[PDB]
Amino acid sequence: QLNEAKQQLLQQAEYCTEMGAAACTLLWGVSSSEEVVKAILGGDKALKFFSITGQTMESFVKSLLDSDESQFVFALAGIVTNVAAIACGREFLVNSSRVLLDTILQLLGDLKPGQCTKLKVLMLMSLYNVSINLKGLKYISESPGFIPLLWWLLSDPDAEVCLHVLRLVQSVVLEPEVFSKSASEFRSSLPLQRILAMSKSRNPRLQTAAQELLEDLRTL
Amino acid sequence: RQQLNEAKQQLLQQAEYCTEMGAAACTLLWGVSSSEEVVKAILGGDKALKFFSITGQTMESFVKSLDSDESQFVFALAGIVTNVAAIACGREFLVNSSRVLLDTILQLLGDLKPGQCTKLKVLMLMSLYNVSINLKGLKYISESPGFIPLLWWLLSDPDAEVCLHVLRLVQSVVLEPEVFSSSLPLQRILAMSKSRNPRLQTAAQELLEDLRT
Amino acid sequence: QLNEAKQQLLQQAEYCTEMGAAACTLLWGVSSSEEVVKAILGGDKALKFFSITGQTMESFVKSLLDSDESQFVFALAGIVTNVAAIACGREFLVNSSRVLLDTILQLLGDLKPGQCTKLKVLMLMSLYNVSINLKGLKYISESPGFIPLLWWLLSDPDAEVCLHVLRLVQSVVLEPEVFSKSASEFRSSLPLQRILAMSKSRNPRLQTAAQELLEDLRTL
Amino acid sequence: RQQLNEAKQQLLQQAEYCTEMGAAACTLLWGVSSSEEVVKAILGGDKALKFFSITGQTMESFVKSLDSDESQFVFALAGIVTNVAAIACGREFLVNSSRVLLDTILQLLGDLKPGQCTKLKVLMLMSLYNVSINLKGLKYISESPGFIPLLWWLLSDPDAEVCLHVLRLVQSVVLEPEVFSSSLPLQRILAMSKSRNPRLQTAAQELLEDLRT
Amino acid sequence: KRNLLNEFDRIIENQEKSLKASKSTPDGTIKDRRLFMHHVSLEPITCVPF
Amino acid sequence: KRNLLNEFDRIIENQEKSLKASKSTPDGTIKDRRLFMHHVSLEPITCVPF
Amino acid sequence: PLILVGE
Amino acid sequence: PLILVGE
Repeated sequence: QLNEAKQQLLQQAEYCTEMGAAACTLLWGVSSSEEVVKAILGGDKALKFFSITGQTMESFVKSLLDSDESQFVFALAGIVTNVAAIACGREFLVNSSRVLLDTILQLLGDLKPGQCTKLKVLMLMSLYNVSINLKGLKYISESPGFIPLLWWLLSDPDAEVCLHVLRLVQSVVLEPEVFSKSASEFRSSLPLQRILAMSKSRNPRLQTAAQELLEDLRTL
Repeated sequence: RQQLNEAKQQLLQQAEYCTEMGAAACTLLWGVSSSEEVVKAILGGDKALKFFSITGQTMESFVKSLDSDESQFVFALAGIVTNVAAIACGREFLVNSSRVLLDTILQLLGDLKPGQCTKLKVLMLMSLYNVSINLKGLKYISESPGFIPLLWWLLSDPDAEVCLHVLRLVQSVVLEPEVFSSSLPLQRILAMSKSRNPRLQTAAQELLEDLRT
Repeated sequence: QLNEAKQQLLQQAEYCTEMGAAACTLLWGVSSSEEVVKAILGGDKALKFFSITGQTMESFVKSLLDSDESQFVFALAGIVTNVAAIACGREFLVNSSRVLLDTILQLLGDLKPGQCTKLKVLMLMSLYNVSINLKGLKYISESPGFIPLLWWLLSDPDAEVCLHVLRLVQSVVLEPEVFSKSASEFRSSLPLQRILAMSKSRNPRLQTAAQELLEDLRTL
Repeated sequence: RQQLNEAKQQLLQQAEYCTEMGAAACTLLWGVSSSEEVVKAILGGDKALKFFSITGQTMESFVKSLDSDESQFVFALAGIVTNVAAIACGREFLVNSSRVLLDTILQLLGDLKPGQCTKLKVLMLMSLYNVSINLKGLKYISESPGFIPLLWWLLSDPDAEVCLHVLRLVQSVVLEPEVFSSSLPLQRILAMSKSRNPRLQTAAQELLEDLRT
Repeated sequence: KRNLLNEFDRIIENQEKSLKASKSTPDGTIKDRRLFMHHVSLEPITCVPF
Repeated sequence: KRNLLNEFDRIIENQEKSLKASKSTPDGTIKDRRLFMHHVSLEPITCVPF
Repeated sequence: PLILVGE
Repeated sequence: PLILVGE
């Protein structure tokens, strides 16, 4: 009996991730539309969706993925990103889905450098989008361990992860008011050595990102 | 047996978490699928085939069991199918590629007894009418085994909305040169021909014109 | 100094009602669109608007109106009606604006028969629309004094007010589950004498409304 | 004097309740006014004339005083004007019927010193560009007293977004055969011609082409 | 139509009796009352000013 | 245009230098950061799957 | 102010 | 699964 119970437990999970991957990929596909995002935000169904979204990403990252589960979480991370790309979407996420923003910040710290590189980029993109909203920048940069998270993520050798970290950093340093205490002290908390090292990188896009970020830092 | 009851509860907790994500994700699809551009975009993805295949599976799975999260899940699936089928390329897609889904819809319309999931029966009836706007769609449905018997058994249903959409499905078939083979409950069609719902009586009266010509 | 203070207090009110009448009439004009309603519900700005809407209707009814203030409250009542005409709008109002629904019920009881006939019709229309939503029917018909309110409103000799009361009654009696205790007892709480009297009225629309409502009552 | 301080507080409470309804109602108009059909419907009502007249009043009223409810109120008005002016019939309407509003916008762009209500200055600059797409609109603005001096004083503003939209307004005028009467801060236009905002430098470089031809 | 390459929707020979598809929404199926009964159909009401 | 009866929008003789109106939204003016600064413009990012 | 009541 | 990043 035990074996029969475990057997269809596995059978229930593979169906669930299959449905999840199919439904959410369709949603991710159409979420690039502003009108689709506005429609999604309509109702309390947005709340329940983003709630269960954070749980699934968390539940899957903790299991460390097959091409089914991985496509599922990619879609979830892609939807959040595209919602956050719309002004009212990032405004909705910081007012109504701070738990999900916390989960995203947490999960970026659980993933060791080199695992789920594409999931990190997607999550980093959503954070960047949220940081365009003024409350969103405040909540993110006030999150405990936010700056340490940047160092942790910059230890990934993948250039695309590093490009998107520097994008997030670029966003945060352009706001001096939220700066932790002294502006010069906040600069010293940033991974300057890693940024300067990347300002001499083979990757052209990453080299320019780090080099421009270096300019902003020197002129404060 | 010292690891069994715990594993059984974990089975139930997964099922709850599963239909909770299903209801949430598909209700959102249900909502945006009212747009024609969205339906096109959905069908242009590789997951479209996979989505509608498992749609019919989970639809048939649940009806063989009504809960709220589960009811919202299945309604959302039937609602998505209905809205996709309302688009020309949508019903083309379903008859070219998801006929197993169509068979399931025809099947479940027979397994539901009059009164249970009337809301689901109404959506499915709407979806069959929508794909029947498509020539291949009209052909595949009307040639389903026991299709015409099912329509009269569906007219036995006491719900006025079920009956409205059975009368529209029948009206769609009659509007095309088709095989005829006398079982018309001309009572229940005439019984509904004089009603104070001015869409039901209109659906029977307009249908009665065709049943003569 | 006193007179100067009172003078521009009056001058501030007339500007306020002028802006209110202009802005809200434009909103009432476009609120017949489903896409406009969905757009309005977008955000927390819907919440603050419907909150201040109930306050203004209440504040103006208590003052008992010139063609400015009256057009202002008509627009507010018209917007609520048209929001409630959309399924997600009536769902939003019962989940997020029960205070406004209370105000509307209260204000229908403050207006004596024959004052603000058009405001009553608009408010009655919104209640009818809300009663199409299942939670909306429950909240309305469970409101204390709801049935007495129907009697009170049916004492208005205006035929259009009475037509719209009977519309609301038609809606409520078609749901036996929410019926107060016994269905036959609930029928006895309705203004049967007034309905039967209206089933013999000169007004053709009102005569048919009462006559059809009479049929529904006899067959329970 | 035994009825004065109480009346004064009631004055303040009304003002708060007023700009609270104003911010709420006009933010909703601001949002839906992005649709072209909505702008048409708005202009087809009798209140359109009355709405835009009092728009310019309350706009000028507040700037002669920055609060949050009040800031949202005035932004919403300027945002509505901007979105109406983006529609062909909208800018036609404003130049035919609400030129006092246009004069107020031109005036307040001069009364705001560089740094206060920069967000409001940006919206108003956007609205003047939009109505200048209309021939009558271009004429009435450019012939405003002190218009060309205002543009260079607006280029003194240190904000890059203000400057972007001053350069687009100037670009709109230069794109039509017009009176010329040498005050071009070719420094600040050339100073902005080499920038790392790739829309600002592009707005000056494209403008410099026209200033030669 | 004439050539059955892409267009497979049926064409009706009578203008009055057109085929018309119906859509659905989550609210309205889930949150609304089923008001399409045998003797009446209750539907929302809308008001526009002049 | 040719006849100045209803159409008063200016026509530009160069295809490249068209007049293009800009709209605004409440969120984005009110809730977003002013990220159009002198050395960079920060704008949202969108991702579509294949 | 008059009111058109389209259902 | 590949990802197109249109800004």
